[PDB]
Amino acid sequence: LTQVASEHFYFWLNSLKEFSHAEQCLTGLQEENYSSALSCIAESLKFYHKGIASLTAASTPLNPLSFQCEFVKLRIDLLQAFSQLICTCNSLKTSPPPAIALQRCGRISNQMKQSMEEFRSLASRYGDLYQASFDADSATLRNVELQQQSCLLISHAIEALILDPESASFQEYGSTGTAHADSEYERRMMSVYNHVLEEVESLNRKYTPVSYMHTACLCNAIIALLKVPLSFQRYFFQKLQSTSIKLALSPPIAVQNNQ
Amino acid sequence: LQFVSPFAFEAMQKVDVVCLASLSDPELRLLLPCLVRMALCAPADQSQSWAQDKKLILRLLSGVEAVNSIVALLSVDFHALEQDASKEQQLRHGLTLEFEHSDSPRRLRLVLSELLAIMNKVSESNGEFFFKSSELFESPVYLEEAADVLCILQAELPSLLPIVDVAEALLHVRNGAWFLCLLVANVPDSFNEVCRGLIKNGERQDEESL
Amino acid sequence: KQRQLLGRLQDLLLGPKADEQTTCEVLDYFLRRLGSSQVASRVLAMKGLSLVLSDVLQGYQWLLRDLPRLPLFDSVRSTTALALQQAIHMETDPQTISAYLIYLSQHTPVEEQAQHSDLALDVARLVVERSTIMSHLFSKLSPSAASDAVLSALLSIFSRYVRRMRQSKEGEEVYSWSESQDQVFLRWSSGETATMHILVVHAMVILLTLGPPRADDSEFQALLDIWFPEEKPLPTAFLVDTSEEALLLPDWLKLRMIRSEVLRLVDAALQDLEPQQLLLFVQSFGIPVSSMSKLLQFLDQAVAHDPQTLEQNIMDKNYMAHLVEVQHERGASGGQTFHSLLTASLPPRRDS
Repeated sequence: LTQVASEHFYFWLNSLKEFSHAEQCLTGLQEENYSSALSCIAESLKFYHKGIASLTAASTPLNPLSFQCEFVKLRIDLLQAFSQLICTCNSLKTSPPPAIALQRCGRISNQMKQSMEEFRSLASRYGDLYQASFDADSATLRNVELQQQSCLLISHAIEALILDPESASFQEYGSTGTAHADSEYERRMMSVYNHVLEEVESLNRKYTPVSYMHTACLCNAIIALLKVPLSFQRYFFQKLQSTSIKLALSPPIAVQNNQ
Repeated sequence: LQFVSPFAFEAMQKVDVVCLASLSDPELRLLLPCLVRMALCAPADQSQSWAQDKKLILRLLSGVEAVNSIVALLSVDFHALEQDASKEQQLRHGLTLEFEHSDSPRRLRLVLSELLAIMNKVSESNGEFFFKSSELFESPVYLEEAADVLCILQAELPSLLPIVDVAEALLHVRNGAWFLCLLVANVPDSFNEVCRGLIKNGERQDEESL
Repeated sequence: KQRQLLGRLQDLLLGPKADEQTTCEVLDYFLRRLGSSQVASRVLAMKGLSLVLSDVLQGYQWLLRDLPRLPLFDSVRSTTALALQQAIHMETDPQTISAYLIYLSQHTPVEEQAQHSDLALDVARLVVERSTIMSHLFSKLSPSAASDAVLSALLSIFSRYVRRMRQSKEGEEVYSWSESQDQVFLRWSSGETATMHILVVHAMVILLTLGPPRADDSEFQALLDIWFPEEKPLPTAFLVDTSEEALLLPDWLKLRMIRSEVLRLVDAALQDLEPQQLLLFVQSFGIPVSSMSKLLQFLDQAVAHDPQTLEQNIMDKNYMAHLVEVQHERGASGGQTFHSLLTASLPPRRDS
């Protein structure tokens, strides 16, 4: 940090340092411990927020860090979604069903609806980032696709376990594991995807819709996804094939309605 | 005047009971409704680990007397209260002395009616800083501590009241920030949704308005 | 304008010019607002009274020293006592309640039996009906000198009340068209007699449950020995209207008095307890560990004596089994036989 001389470069290096610290916080996860998992997620959210403040301070008209800002925002939102989902899994035992009362666990049902909505929106925003990142290389696109696939995996797990296991006529049985992965991170992500998918199928009908096993498997999937470290790619640091559109036109303006 | 410590809220978010046992008595009193609702109710999880945790919770909260009043508040049938609240809401479309002299169901009825009235007043209006629409939240615990516990129970059992609208209503209460804090503490998963609901009102600083 | 008028009135009242008519009218023009349900009205009335009037409890000397030192104090003392007795149930601040209690203790119209009975009745309503304020006045979290002072004052009031009732002779005209049907004739084991209000009895026993005051305990011990002698039958009262067994110790009061740390109270209460009441009591919370152990011991004795009826009275043995298990985990002694009976209809279940 001391060697640098400019402002935006200093903020960029500081933001990278904070993101690295936040991800090193993610490495403290251990299997089946959910309290420590939520603690680590919260600490990483703190470091990510500091990092994104520094990063959005680094943006300038020359080379505005658009992809980095959006990618970090989506990472923060995904981690926040995981934190809220862990909070709901804890709320299953923290907020017992009302004596008035699969609508028995009304609060849990509504919270899972909100979680599904949030993860669907996150997947849509990751797709929007994918479409916007036209300049990016193949590796960056595959990484963003993996993030979107993680979001869709959590959403589908929520759906199958809670909202409608009857509607879960999934044909996931196939040659998914035989895919040629081009990176260690991608291969680990696909492996955890396959493991979570086969875990969901075994619990499709074996328990009541708001069983403790559903939340257990769900948060196990969350900590399993978060166990592997986030990997950045080329377009985060080095941008190539920079193409834009001037988009001139022929125009505070008014015109006759007849014409 | 006291506020729930951050350690206690983190403990309830993490649902670990040993540190809850290690927690001090006033914080336990603050968080008492959720703890009472935890044990002596349906198992929900039906897991032996949660059974041991419930055993520890029951051991923890046995050493205080207010839980007797809380269980008395829980024993009241909520079907009649649900019908009364719905009928009052459809029809619409001293308080502390009565509070002291009322039993559990009448307490629930009167405070729920007041909360529904304040919610409707806030929703109908444009949120033009309704300073104080009630005077049943005074310093003595008869209007402050038992009232807050009862409000937590009301937010729990008749779930028709969403946490966000209750949160919006509580802002207009004279001493409503404390009620909001303890209510969010008793429902740990609700933090970000109530924050989202509150943040969506007021663009600028309102010229430092009340 | 208002301040100058108030200052002129101050001179017109504090000096010798004060007389019965002016003082009574001025006081009545503000005393009526004390009983008003409006909190602001009573606050303004009390503040105006303090303005007109003017180390331990230095901020309350206006009621202890200034207000009694009035030439016309005796004339309006009954009116002041009545006004405070009406406003004691309306007003809510614990410290103001403490000040009112101390003033009533010092400035009671003791000479008239009716006024003493009415004051005792109102204090009993405070003790019984108002529980949260009672919790504030004797908060175990932060015991204070004021709490001990008001506890001693209440003990003194009740002790002098029972002492005055002891002086009552047999065959007097006390038996008349009593305005309350709750009046009950109390007869002690040692042959003493008195007529009392059951609410005042409840208040007296509740005051004992709070424990001994740190400064003085002679009044507390005297009242305790009068009401609960050792190895002797306790006093019993019979309803004058029907001569039936008066419920001097209802279930809620018994449950409250188990919570008290005094061993004599809990030992006296536990005697001759039915299985349903025993189950209801052990279901409750907030009971100390030693008292819990005594509850379990009495449960064991009941199981050894009449086990067959205990089975029929239990709504759900699962909750009771869990409760005795967690109490044993807490370290409470006894209940092993009761736990064994509960586990009889609880065969082994699936492990994990």
